Amino acid sequence: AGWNAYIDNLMADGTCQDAAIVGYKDSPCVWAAVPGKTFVNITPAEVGVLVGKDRSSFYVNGLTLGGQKCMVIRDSLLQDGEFSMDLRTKSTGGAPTFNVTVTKTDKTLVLLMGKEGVHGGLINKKCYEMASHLRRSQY
Amino acid sequence: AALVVDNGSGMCKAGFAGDDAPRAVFPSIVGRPRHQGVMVGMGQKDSYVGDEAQSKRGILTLKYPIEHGIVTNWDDMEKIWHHTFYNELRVAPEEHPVLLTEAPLNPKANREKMTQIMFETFNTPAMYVAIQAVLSLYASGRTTGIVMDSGDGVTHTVPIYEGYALPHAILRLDLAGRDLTDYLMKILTERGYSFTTTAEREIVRDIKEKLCYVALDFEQEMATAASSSSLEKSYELPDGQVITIGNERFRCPEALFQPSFLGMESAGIHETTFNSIMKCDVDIRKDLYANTVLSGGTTMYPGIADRMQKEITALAPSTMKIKIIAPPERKYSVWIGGSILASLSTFQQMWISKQEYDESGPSIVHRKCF
Amino acid sequence: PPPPPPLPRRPTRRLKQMHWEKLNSGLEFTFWTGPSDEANKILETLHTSGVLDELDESFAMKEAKTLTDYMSSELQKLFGIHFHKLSHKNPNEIIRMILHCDDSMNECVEFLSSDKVLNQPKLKADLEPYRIDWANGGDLVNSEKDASELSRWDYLYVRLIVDLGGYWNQRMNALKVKNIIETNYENLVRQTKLIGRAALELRDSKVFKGLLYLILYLGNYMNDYVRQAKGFAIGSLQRLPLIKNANNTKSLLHILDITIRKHFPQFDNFSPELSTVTEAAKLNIEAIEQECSELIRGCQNLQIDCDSGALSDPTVFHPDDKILSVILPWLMEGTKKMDFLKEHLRTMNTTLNNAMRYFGEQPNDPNSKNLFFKRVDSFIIDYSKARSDNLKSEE
Amino acid sequence: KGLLYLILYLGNYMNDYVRQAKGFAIGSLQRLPLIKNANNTKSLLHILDI
Amino acid sequence: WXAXCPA
Ligand SMILES: Nc1ncnc2c1ncn2[C@@H]1O[C@H](COP(=O)(O)OP(=O)(O)O)[C@@H](O)[C@H]1O
Ligand SMILES: [Mg+2]
Repeated sequence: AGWNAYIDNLMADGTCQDAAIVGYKDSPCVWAAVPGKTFVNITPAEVGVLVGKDRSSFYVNGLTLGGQKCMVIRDSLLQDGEFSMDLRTKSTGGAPTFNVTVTKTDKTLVLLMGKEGVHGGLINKKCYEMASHLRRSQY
Repeated sequence: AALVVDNGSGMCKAGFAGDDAPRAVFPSIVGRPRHQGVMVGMGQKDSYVGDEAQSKRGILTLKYPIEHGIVTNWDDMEKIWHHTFYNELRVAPEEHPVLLTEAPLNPKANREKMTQIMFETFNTPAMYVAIQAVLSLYASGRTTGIVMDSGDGVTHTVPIYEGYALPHAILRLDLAGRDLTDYLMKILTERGYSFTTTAEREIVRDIKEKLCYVALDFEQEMATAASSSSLEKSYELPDGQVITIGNERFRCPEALFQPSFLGMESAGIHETTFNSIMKCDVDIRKDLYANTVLSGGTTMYPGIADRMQKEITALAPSTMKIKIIAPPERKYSVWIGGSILASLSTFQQMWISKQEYDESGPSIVHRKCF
Repeated sequence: PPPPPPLPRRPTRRLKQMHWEKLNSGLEFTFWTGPSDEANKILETLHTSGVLDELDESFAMKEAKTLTDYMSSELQKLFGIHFHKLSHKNPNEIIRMILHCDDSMNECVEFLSSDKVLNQPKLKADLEPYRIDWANGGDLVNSEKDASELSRWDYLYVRLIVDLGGYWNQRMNALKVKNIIETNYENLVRQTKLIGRAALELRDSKVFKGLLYLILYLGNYMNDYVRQAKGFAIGSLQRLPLIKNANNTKSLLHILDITIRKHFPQFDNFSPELSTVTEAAKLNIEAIEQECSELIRGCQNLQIDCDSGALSDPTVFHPDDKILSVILPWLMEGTKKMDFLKEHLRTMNTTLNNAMRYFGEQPNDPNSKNLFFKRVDSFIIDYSKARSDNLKSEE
Repeated sequence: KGLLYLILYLGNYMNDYVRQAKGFAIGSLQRLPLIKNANNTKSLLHILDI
Repeated sequence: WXAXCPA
């Protein structure tokens, strides 16, 4: 209930500054996201890249997620057991960079990017947990 | 005090967090006598490891428990660790967390296997496992770069970035020190010296460490070596025999740059360094070139740094600058970086506890310490 | 969006836990489903056999033995990495040696020079009440704000970054420029001398002039009457390997090697005569010129800083801060270094330029200014391979 | 099958109540040698033979 | 041999 309430659950600990849920089936669209932030502006084309059959093209120059440039760390979305993705934002002029994680469920994609100085493992473990719960709910 | 133990194909390193040098540095070998014992009452041991095995290596059949990175014998691997704690370090593991290292692109099979033998046989209170390549540049004082990791078993090229490994960009090359030592003996027989057994395999290992060096120009040096006897050097065998090598000083190390000398289709580390950095992103590629680092005992050859700098410069575009970082302490860089990592105050966060392992089981390591 | 789901006999003592992988999915088809009486007699047998009792005694676990920091979690990792050599020393000891600008931490000062440590707005607000107004009065801004409560690295950051931030960036600039100059002036003079010598040698070489005249005279022979030019650029020398004879066995430059050897013994081998050109082709002129020009900009920027900048004011300086006492002795000598390098920089530019018009090309084209010795070196190796192939085939 | 049933009952008594499963994969046999007693002299398999 | 065996 209340797709936005998950975002509140995502922001309970304050270790992240952006969080979103998007349904990647049929026409991609955001179901709940932090207003005014990065994750609210996800385009279907970016979703198609994330779930596309090509798992090597995003290694040449990274990819964009909501228009913000980010680099690929490890890709395990299509592999059973984790269904998780790791990204790090790409910045210019020594601007702060942040770790980005994406977990793939049956119907949804869960996206978390943490605040400054936050280790990716903390961001990954949370997104895996709620993704694990959400798949147990047949979504 | 947290133990930092560095298992390696050739050498095993152990010490304490915050120390500037490993406390115990002994060979990673296991020995079993091939002859029956006739002198009774001595209490001669069944298996011999480390320096003591090296001391009496003549009457022992030395075996490397780890070959090509993969551990081929899990029963011997604990014994050298058992000797590591109680004998070399003389410390009880029951009250100290211990640090071990893992290899790039390691199969998932091993990673709980070390986990399931430490929390049970030695019941260490806490544990953490990281890449030896990641710890290499940590000792160098940088967090982003590419490491020219070469050792006794395997070689890996890891373009690290904020201390997070890139699995797709990891390139594995099978040109290690053991290969060169095996290549040194097959070319040393040209001078009438025949070393075949495993005990004398250490002898040639000693010879190349002292006499072999990297030549800047191969074609120029063979011509000079044939013309003059200046490059020839004399080495002393433990039996008192005197040997002399004329051109093998620069020929054996050259195979690291010309693998076709060994017959391997994969080319040298100079292109493999260039090959790996081609896989990374273009924008980050600027940083990786200028913070290249060398690591491992294989990279100890004199004149190796300028030779690789010259070759990759031709491979690299003329616009780019190449800065080969070769700290003289890079022999123990992997060990020192671990001691640095263990000493961190924030390092207590990603500990794996004995209690938490019990409910989580062996599988916790893949997600806790990754 | 669709509706969302809800939000998220026994032993007397704890013994060793033996974990397992469980059954794949469920025991839908496994023999575990079958409740055979063969398994039933096992359960009663173990309850009677003296096995479980021994299990309690032998396999009991060895218990567990388990055992206000505003600073960001990531940053504590970085500080311990670089200042590892000083772990045994208190914050009061390490705060003192750093101000001495000693040789032992010429490397650690670069780490605190990074943008990561400086660009931390949130900590600067947090440690601001703990700052001491050293600019005037030298007293704590707030009332008590004890510094012992702060952790080991927290004491250092506030006393070094927040406290001295007024001249911190200025002081690091005086020290960052200190390290770069101390090691590059020796090599930079070597690089500019080689380029100037190489340009003069090429301009003052009759052998290089003679071969060009021979090529021009031969070239005009096969060319048409309407294209009988009396000169050509250096970059036109690459057309010789691109011309082949009827059977493609011998190229135009290959005739030149045997023509020179048979009739022109003076032009037989010019590569040993002119060697500095080849080494000069391995250096970038614009990159070297920019690198040296960076030194003067830093030097003149330093003069206005020590004399009239933040470094000029000594009131904000701590008494145990010899940064003023170390830069000033080098200030006179450093001015000498920039004057000599400026003279060498002008020497290379004019020495390259007079030899630059001498062969018809201009520096206005940036590629021509850079790729000047490369084209000459490209012909040197091209002539070398042509001679080597000619000698090997005939012999 | 009798061997498999025997070790499973030993493990169920051996483990916690929250993890008292009634089955395991064949690949689960590998942890018998790596579990030792107090003095590391004998393992679960060593005492199993007796 | 010289260094090794008898040959
Ligand atoms: N001075 C030297 N010259 C040449 N080779 C050396 C020198 N010192 C050590 N080595 C080689 O380095 C190897 C040590 O490998 P090591 O780095 O310990 O492997 P690992 O990284 O797996 O621990 C030895 O086998 C030895 O042959
Ligand atoms: Mg190694």
